Amino acid sequence: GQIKINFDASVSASMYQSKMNVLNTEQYGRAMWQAYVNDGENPNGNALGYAYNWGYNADGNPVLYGMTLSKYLDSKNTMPVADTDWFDEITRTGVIQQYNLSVSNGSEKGSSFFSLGYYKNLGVIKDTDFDRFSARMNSDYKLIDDILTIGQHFTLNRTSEVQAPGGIIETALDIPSAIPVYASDGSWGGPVGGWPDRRNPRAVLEYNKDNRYTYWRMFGDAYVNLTPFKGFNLRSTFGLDYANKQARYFTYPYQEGTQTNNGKSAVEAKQEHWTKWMWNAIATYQLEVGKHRGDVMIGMELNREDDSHFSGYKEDFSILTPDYMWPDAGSGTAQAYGAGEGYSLVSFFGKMNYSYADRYLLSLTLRRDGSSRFGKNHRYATFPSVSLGWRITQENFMKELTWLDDLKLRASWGQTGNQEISNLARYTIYAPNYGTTDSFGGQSYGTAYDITGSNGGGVLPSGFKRNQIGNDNIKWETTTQTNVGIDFSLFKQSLYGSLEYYYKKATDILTEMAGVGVLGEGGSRWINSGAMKNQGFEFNLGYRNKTAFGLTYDLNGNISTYRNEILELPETVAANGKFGGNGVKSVVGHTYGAQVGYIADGIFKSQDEVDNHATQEGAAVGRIRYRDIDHNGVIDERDQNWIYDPTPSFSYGLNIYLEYKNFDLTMFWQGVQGVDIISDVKKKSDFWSASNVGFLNKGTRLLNAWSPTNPNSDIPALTRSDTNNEQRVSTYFVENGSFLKLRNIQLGYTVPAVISKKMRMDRLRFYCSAQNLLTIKSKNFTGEDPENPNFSYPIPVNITFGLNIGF
Amino acid sequence: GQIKINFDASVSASMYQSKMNVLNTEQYGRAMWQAYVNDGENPNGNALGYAYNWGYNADGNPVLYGMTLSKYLDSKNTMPVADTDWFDEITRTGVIQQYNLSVSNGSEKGSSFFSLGYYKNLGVIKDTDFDRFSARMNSDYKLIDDILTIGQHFTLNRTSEVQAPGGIIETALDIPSAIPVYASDGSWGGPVGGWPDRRNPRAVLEYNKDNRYTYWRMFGDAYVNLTPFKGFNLRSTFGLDYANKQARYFTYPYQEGTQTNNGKSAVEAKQEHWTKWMWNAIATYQLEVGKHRGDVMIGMELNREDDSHFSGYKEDFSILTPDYMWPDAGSGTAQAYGAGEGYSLVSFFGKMNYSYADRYLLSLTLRRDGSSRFGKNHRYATFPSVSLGWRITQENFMKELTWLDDLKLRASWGQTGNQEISNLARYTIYAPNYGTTDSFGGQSYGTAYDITGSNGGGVLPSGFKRNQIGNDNIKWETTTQTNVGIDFSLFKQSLYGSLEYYYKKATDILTEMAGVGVLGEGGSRWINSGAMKNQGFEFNLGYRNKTAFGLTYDLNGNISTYRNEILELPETVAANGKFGGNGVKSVVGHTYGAQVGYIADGIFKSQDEVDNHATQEGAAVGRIRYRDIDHNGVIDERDQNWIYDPTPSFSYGLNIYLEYKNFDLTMFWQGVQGVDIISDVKKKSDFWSASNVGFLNKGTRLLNAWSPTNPNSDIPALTRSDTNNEQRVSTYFVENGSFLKLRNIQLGYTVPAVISKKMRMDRLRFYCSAQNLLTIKSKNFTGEDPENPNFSYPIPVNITFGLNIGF
Ligand SMILES: [Mg+2]
Ligand SMILES: [Mg+2]
Repeated sequence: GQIKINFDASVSASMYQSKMNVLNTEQYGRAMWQAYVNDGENPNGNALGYAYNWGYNADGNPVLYGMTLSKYLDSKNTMPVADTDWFDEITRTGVIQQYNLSVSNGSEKGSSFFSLGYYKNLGVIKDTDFDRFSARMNSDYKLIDDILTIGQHFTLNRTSEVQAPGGIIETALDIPSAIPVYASDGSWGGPVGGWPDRRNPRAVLEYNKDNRYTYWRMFGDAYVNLTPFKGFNLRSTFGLDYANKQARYFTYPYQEGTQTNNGKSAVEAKQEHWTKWMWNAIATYQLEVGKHRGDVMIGMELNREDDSHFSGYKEDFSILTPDYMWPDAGSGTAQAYGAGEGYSLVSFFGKMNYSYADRYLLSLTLRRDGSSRFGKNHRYATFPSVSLGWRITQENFMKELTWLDDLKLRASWGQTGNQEISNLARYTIYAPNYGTTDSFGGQSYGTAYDITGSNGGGVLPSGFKRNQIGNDNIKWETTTQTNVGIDFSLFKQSLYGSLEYYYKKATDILTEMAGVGVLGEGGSRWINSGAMKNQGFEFNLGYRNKTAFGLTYDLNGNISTYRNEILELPETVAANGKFGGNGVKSVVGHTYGAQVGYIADGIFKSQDEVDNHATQEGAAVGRIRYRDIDHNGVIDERDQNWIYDPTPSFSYGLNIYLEYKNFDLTMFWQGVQGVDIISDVKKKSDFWSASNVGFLNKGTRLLNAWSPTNPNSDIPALTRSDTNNEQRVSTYFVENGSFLKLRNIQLGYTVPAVISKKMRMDRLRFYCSAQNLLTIKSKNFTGEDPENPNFSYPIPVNITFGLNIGF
Repeated sequence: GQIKINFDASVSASMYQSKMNVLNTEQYGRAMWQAYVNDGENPNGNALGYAYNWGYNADGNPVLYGMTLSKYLDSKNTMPVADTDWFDEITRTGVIQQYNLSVSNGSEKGSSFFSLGYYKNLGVIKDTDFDRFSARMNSDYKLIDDILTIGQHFTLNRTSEVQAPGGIIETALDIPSAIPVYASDGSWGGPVGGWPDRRNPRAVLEYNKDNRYTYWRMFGDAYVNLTPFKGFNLRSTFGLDYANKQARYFTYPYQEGTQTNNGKSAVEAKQEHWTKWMWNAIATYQLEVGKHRGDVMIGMELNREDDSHFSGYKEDFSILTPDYMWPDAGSGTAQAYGAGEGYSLVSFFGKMNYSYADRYLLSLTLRRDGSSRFGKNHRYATFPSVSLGWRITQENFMKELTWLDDLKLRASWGQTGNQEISNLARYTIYAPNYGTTDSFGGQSYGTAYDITGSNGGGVLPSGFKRNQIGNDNIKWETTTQTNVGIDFSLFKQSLYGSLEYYYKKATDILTEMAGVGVLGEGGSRWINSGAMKNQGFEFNLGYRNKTAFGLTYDLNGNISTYRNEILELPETVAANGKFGGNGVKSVVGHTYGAQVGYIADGIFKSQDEVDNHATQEGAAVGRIRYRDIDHNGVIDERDQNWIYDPTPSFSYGLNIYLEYKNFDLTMFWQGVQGVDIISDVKKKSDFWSASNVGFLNKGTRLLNAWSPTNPNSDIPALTRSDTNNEQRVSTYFVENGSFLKLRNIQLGYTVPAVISKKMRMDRLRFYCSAQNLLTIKSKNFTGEDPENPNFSYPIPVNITFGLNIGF
């Protein structure tokens, strides 16, 4: 019988703390010089306009005395030489702001709830942004007071956003610092001459800045609940989730140095729809007879989702503005795209709960799930569970232990299914694919051909191509799971804890698996392939207690270990290497994702060390010496072994909570100890040449590369050629990825009601919080963030200020 | 403090009662014969396969003895001769079904409402249908009990429909009965040879049957209401109306006799969006001092609507099914379409109500409206009103008249604005229009041209074309309105009535007005053009009374008259004829839509009657004699006068309501007396040749056309040529369109609560209703429905059965 009102608001800041340091224009000039003289080549013959003052020292070893650079990169003086920091140029402080206002009404014969919210992100990446209006409104109505009840939930979201382009950050670390942001006039800068065929990342963002989608989503449900006698309940629910995304993606002409669009201009008007509806019926019966308590429940749930998308594309526009650029206004050619897919799910289920004397618990569970992603012959799968419970401390013989409030012992066994696969997983798919979609450097795989020799100017004849081969025998991936647990609490709920042991084993694992080469186009197949096992230990422990000095602490920890192992694999998949082993060793009996590769044994420091080692092709002074695993006297494809295991030795987490003088302080720490990580980062930071495209910007670790002048370094000598195949899977790319970081720290003041209800307001609280602030890494880790070792940039820190006023 | 529940359900039937009777295969054969011999032509030389046995009578006049027809229409025997009734073939009984379930909850501190509804129409036209799911959910919350209130309304509709093709019915009355529905095998029938180039209407529906749109609409509003002291109120409202329509329109190959697609196949995936948001603030203050009562109110309202549509079109599909036919799967050419438009409205307003002694009322009103459809120089317009009231019977001197409960006298004066015009009304619009949209028989008006002589096979150069000429001086259409009223009630509310008099005059009327020919492409202009006046009389009268014999009657009538007149018109518009006068006389001083034309003076019955009449070109025996209005001795373009006025002499309406033994009977009658109507219907019913396309099916009135054998008939002699220009605007097409019809009759039983609350249900009512059942027309009207004289088909009757159970 109340009416309650909450209002929450906050503003957040997001700032990139660090990044992979990449070479500046002089360091880039120094590095290329070193890679030149390391190869006995005239460094003054470079294609990039650097002029080097150098010579030989007293021991006859290249030393760089000085270097000059043109004012402009090109003879025509349209592009000036720069020292651009591209990462700082395309990033900025993100700012987030949220406001939520809620109201609820409690009444004898019903209830109703209402929320309005707003959320605006100006992303850390320039020319991006995001906003979400939201409204939720729910209610219930007690007819036939307490035997027939009707209700509803509903929410409604409008979202609009300009997403960044994929890989925008990495391409900013890739483009050299000599290229300026702006040309000699005010146009967008770019590469001239031999500089990399990579466009201006800032200019790419500006050209992206108008590509904004508008996303509308509603989802709710309506239900009736019939209670015909004391313990019985019939409930039916109908659900609906309809969203639609709309956007225009604008293509504008560009011509920035050698980069060019010709004069292309186009617009694509994209539309997407997703409608998902759900229905269930459920019958539950509870009953209590002195000691015995029992609950039964049966149900059913039909699910459907229908998807569809489609677009219109058209080229050539007189006026390069969003106002002008609609398909009606284009004068060049047009393409029309679009398709749809869908899936349906039937679900039958039941449960049975029983408890003798709040001392012995037992629960049973049974579920048939059916899914249109399989043929009739595997459409349904049935999954049971048994869960068992013994509350020791309730037992009579446990009377004597007063320092033990609870000691529960649970043991479970259950199966669940995996079904997340393509909606066409089971089909051999032939698509017409005439060749109307963009694609890079070729690779249309179009079926249209000028069979007459016309040279075009019309509809070509065309046909069909294969996208995948079907599977008449594709079935559910089944996971059988077993865990036994011991949770407890001692003293007077001051020392709570739990010790669990789980053993999950997956069977008939589902993967889209590619095909063999000679089978050719569209050989990919959706298959059930082998079995995995994952068993481990979890052990959470807590300590909560006040100090009677004004302080409450509540310290909650968690440490876990797990080991993982593949058990069976079709012979073809094991040599393929999908699950690990890199195509040289089968990963059966090893952990999922473990890798075989060469072992990097340092750097040859003398020619004698080259001759004194098994013969290997690129072996030379300054190169990486790779180990002769089998001792045959040559380094070839067999000189590989297991060199990477993703299994951490353990993973932990500790949560500190303090209340004192109405202040409150919270810290969330999470750690991972003794874990291999594997990365390509080092191919950009440690090599001038470990890359298919030349003259890209590289990391700053290069300037400590190996040299006669610099003889005791892990980093191989700079070179313009990867003759030694140092891009080979090797321990050079495996690093100690152990870490410990503060996910969140947060301090808040709760305003005492003596002063807050001043304002006819119950609660009023201010909080300040910070995410991803601190990280402690291994010394021999050389990346940015060990938890995400593939990235050359970290997660940005967030500072937030907020209030939770509450009437 | 309640909880209330209504449930309404009904099923309706819709059946076309009558239609313009069109010729059957023999009547069509008879008619063409008559038109042949009437022209002294060998009727056996027709191009349609009829063979006629005929000759001359005793007086030497053609008489048809018999006629035969092939078994098949074509020499190759693929199309059999038929007597198809096409109207019966493409129509059926429509059935409608609605179900609505509502629940509301009233509580001290708030309220909430919830409705679910369903509506399914299988239309009277085959291969059409329509359905609407709907959910409404509203609620309010009394914070700061009765000074600060928060609320919300929201509704949500999903609609899906296959619309009929435009003019499907008329084309079924147009295609001759000799063409069969099915070919000799099971394919779709069509015309062969000389038969009209019109496709099979049934086959058109089947090809349309999969073109289904899916329409989602939500609209609601959220408001806060602040009442700071006793009479004051601040209210703000935010509103939102977002709908989106989605569809695929399928083009399938056809080849039915001479009708052909070649082998065309295509799909168009169309998308539309309409988002409309609204915001207002309003401040109201009420105050009462003994006799004086006064109310003031000020406010503001911003409005915006943004629209956008776009599609993708693609030709050529291997599999002619909706499952297959998405743009991705097409192999032919593609087109991309789409655009957007929008408008915004600002609105400032105020009102002032005052009443002395519930004897004298006065209200004032002021509103500035601004609209982005005008330039800054006419953006806003200001509108006032004065309304005045005197309650006579409350006056002291009116004490003596007991047979007079009320006698109110009201008098008003106010202005409102018209603003419904194109969003680009004020612009000179150049569109690129390359020529990518379908168009009939040419008329692309594309700007693309093969300027090089290539003959195509590429993007052509192209340009811009004009759609309309702008108007720097376009302004609001203003309507000044004045009405004085006298409403009353006598005895003891048994004889209620009202007598009103209104005088609305519009100024600066807005029309898209075309341009002169020599100005050419895109000469259409949005202009303010002249003034109109519309003044009339309304007089409603009622009589309600029970009988004390178990019967209540409540009889409510209405009779109205109006006369309309144009006052000023730019000289160019008056000779144009947009508002009337057919380009021969100015309609100034006449009613809107009145027409000048020739006067049809019967039918020449002898050559002497032809010579004895002013010389007119097509004059011959059996033709229409047209009057020599000016007596110059020739019939030419001056022999015209005013021959049509749409003003009815009056229009009435009577409503009967009866309650008796819990039954209830309702009849709604509406009439229009003494009114001209004007129609083209007669060109299909009365002429073999009053049409640009030959050999179409015609009405059955032809078989009473004029002939020597049939000399006393209004209908001119059948002929293959309209030499006499009987398609000229003439009194032949003007008819007495007076009518009286029963809009609705309805009978219902209300179940007495003695038996209904049996079921814990308050009210339970059954009703049966019928729409458009009866119509009484003028004898000298020859169409189907005088109220809609352009159509050759009536409005179908609806029988409905329904219940209104109410807990
Ligand atoms: Mg070896
Ligand atoms: Mg004349």
